[PDB]
Amino acid sequence: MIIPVRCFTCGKIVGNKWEAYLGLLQAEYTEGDALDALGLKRYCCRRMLLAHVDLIEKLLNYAPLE
Amino acid sequence: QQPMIYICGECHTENEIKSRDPIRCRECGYRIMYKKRTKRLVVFDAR
Amino acid sequence: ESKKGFDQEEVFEKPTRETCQGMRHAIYDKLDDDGLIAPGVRVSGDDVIIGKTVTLTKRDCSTFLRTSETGIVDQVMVTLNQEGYKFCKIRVRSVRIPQIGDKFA
Amino acid sequence: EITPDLWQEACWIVISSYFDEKGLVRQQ
Amino acid sequence: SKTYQDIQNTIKKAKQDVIEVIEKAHNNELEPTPGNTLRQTFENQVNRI
Amino acid sequence: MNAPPAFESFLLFEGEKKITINKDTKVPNACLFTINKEDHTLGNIIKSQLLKDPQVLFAGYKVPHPLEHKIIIRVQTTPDYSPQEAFTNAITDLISELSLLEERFRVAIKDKQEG
Amino acid sequence: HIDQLKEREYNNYSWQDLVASGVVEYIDTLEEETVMLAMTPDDLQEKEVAYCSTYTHCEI
Amino acid sequence: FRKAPPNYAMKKTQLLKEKAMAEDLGDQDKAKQIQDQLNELEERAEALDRQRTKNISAISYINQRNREWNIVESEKALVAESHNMKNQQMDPFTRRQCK
Amino acid sequence: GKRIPFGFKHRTLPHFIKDDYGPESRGFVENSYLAGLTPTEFFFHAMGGR
Amino acid sequence: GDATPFNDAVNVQKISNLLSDYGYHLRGNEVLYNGFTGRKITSQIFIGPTYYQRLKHMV
Amino acid sequence: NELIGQTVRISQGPYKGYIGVVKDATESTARVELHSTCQTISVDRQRLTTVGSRRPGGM
Amino acid sequence: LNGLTDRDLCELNECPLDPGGYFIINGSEKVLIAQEKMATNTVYVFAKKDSKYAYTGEC
Amino acid sequence: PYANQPTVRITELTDENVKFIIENTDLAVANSIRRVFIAEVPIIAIDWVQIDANSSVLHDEFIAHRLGLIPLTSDDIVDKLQYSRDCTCEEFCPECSVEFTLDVRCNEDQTRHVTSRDLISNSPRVIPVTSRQDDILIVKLRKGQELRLRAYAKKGFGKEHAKWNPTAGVAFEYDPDNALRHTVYPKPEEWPKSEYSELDEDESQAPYDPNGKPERFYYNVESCGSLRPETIVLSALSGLKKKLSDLQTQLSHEIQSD
Ligand SMILES: [Zn+2]
Ligand SMILES: [Zn+2]
Ligand SMILES: [Zn+2]
Repeated sequence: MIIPVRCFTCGKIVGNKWEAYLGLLQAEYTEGDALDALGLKRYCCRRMLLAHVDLIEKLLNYAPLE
Repeated sequence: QQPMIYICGECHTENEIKSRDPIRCRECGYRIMYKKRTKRLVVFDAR
Repeated sequence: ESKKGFDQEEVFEKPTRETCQGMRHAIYDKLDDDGLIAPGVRVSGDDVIIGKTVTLTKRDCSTFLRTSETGIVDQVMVTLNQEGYKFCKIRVRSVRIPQIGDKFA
Repeated sequence: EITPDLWQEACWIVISSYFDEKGLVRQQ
Repeated sequence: SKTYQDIQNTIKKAKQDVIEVIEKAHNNELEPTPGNTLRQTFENQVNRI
Repeated sequence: MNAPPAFESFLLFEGEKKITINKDTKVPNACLFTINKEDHTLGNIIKSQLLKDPQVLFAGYKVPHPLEHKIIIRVQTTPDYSPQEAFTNAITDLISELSLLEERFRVAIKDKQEG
Repeated sequence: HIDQLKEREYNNYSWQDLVASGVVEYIDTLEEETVMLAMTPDDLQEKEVAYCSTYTHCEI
Repeated sequence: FRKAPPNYAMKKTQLLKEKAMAEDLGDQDKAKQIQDQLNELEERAEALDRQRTKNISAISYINQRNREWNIVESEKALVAESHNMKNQQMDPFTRRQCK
Repeated sequence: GKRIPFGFKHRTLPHFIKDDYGPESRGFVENSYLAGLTPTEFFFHAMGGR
Repeated sequence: GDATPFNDAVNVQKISNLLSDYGYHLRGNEVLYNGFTGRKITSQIFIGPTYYQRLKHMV
Repeated sequence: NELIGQTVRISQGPYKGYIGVVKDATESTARVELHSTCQTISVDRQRLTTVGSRRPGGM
Repeated sequence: LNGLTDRDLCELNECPLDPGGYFIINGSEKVLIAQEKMATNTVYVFAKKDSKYAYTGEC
Repeated sequence: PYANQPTVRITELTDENVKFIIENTDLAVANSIRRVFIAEVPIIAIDWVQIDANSSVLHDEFIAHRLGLIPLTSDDIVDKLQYSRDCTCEEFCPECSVEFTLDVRCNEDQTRHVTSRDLISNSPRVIPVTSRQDDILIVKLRKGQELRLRAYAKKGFGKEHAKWNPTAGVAFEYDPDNALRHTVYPKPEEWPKSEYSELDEDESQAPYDPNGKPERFYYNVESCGSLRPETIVLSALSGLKKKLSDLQTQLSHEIQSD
């Protein structure tokens, strides 16, 4: 739903990389070259950002007010 | 002297409902409406 | 809540160890004077959720949490049903860490 | 002109167009 | 990868053996086993192969 | 609901002893130390340190159940050496070695940092 | 059709044009008993020792 | 004295305005309803883009382009398949050849 | 106990041709689970596994 | 990755050749160490990412 | 009894700083249902301190 | 909820991924399961051996 | 019968990881340090969250959980605080805790990224890792939703909860060429070379070396931000040495009292 704070396996903070990683993919980087420009080497940490599906963007569409 | 305040569905306006009242919003007219959070102590273990 | 008969009627009400005759060993002050527990309130098994009385003085007829269920009250909604009776749905949430015995496929 | 061995990319375009047009519960 | 070759050869010899049983029966030379019809002796030769 | 609280792996209850020596009766000069609220971190360094002692004839450790936080260390020595002092000397020098490893790691840091 | 169909949702070309243009067909089970169906299109409609050479449909 | 598009009555008013336009056989009420409905649709779509102006707008642009680069990466892989057609030997795959 | 039966008219699937007794046309799976099964024999393997 | 069923382009020699370009054993095995003693396990263990589910039958 | 049904806060020992509502109290101990975890522990009655939950100004 | 765009499914508190296809009857979603039967209007010659009949042309 | 004289050699030191080599030690001592890096190294982490208003789309416990996993720079504090269960106070102290505070309301029209910039601490030194690179997203609020809470950070280690685990990943390794044959390859050439392999590209594994023990354990300790990667080490050595000294005191009491 929202990017986990840490990689489940490793312990490494991946919570601050979802916006940076969606911005690099918007730029032109391929998805494997975005993941190490962010500094994610182990493939344990790399599936946090590849596999993440962001649902909170859909849950924010249901405004309580306005 | 607390009147049991509800929040409308479609309006999001607090209404005062005492007993023996119709549940309807004081505006726009809405039959579904929800209750407010508690005032007690909510303490979690960030765990 | 309903009109059970001429002499019988249900109503959302905190029962009291004074008038409500049938009455449980429970904590009724967890629910507020509307007779409905409020969101954010920790509950447990056989805590009173919806206080309800039916007149005979008054019997207790309230609904309780399922034994060993243990959540936090998530949201409470109040409305009317086709018959125009007050009708509420409470939902209770319960966080489940994966302990042992849990099935994974 | 025909479509050859470039065909897995083309077998799935007609599948995607089918599922845009008809959902999954169209038979109901 | 030598085993793969050994296996592919066995399987091709087998698909070939059943083709000849099919030819024989298609030209009426598969004589029935004494105790079975034709479609049972045929199916038996095939399942043996 | 039957989950034990997580501080139960390191916090000692009221009445529990940290460590508990029991003379073993099958062989002469053998003891069993039972450490509470410990695991393979402390049980493995002591055993490997005791196997360096030439006067130690047996050393081992087990964890009887992993849901329970207790290890047993069985030491057997030669008759001129009690296992009480084998276990003590296996800690004194394990400490001296960890303290020396700390001094050396510290000077190697301050030489790596600008050096 | 592949190219027009790749540019759908940019104009308005869709599955109904593939059906109307006479490219795909809805065959069903009592009629499926007299089709001669190929499983993939290249590979079953190429040229070898013949398996059938009279295919009438092909699977998507 | 309270306006009807404030705030959450927007969609319900949209369907009810369509119902009020459809219930009428008079063209004047239908045209007044069509104008009111187009104005309400534009106001609501503007309010909706302004709230989605940030951080949802940013992920729409990335998804729109990720499927775009998949339709690009697919065709380039297909051309790579067509070019690597020199010799296909290796074992671990089989296939039927009947009659 | 038999081979895959002629469920359509004289053939086992619509891909094969009428009166085909060969091994592939009646259920003989000739791949392994490591190579994977062809589409027809995925189906016959399921008919068997049912 | 793509795991459509009947696909002719994917097989295990092809996946294995890719895996060995990222510096792993081509068959997915790795050399694990014991977590309790630290010593290597003499068999190489087959580790990699698989998608698990969590079924609703909690205890 | 006296404190049954009141919100307390465990103020010593391993559960320090943990909030719950007392379910059953005796002269010595009490059963607190903890607010975060899904559990009812039995704590000593002197490790507790009442916190209460009230509103003023009632006008 | 028909032909209705995606902002409006969300303004009515709904999901645009809902397929549809079910009824609400007293606030329960109910599905109608499709029932098969025999084709009508068609002649089928069977053979029950567990009776007095060699053949039977149902229709 | 005595101790060994290990030697250390830092090969790489950055502010995110340390690579060192330890020589002349037993495998048990070298692996037990590895475990002390992961569990028993104290660190500060939010552990008490009182939620005053939460109207986000996330839970109440989803916020508190995501707040416990935010790493806070513990670096010289963490050795001055006390554990909460040992502070002789009632309801947290500046001497056993650090107080945080988040108050966010989305009033604008765009969505709000509640990040860890919003967590305001009361000590200037224990802050979330923002000092000198985005911030750990906590929620995203819409127009009108909010979050007020206050939270408390106390001291702990990774044996209670993983939130108090100071490392990203510890990469222990010894004997890169299979010289001891502690692992036995069925086909030793399908195996890639270690990073540390003093072996040519000709041969596959070192020839078997019958009498020989492990030494030269290669480590690569990577921090998560909370402690500096050479303070994780200097603290694991002291934390282990302190477990042992405590065991020895309790032992001498058990011996003299028998
Ligand atoms: Zn990781
Ligand atoms: Zn109303
Ligand atoms: Zn204190």
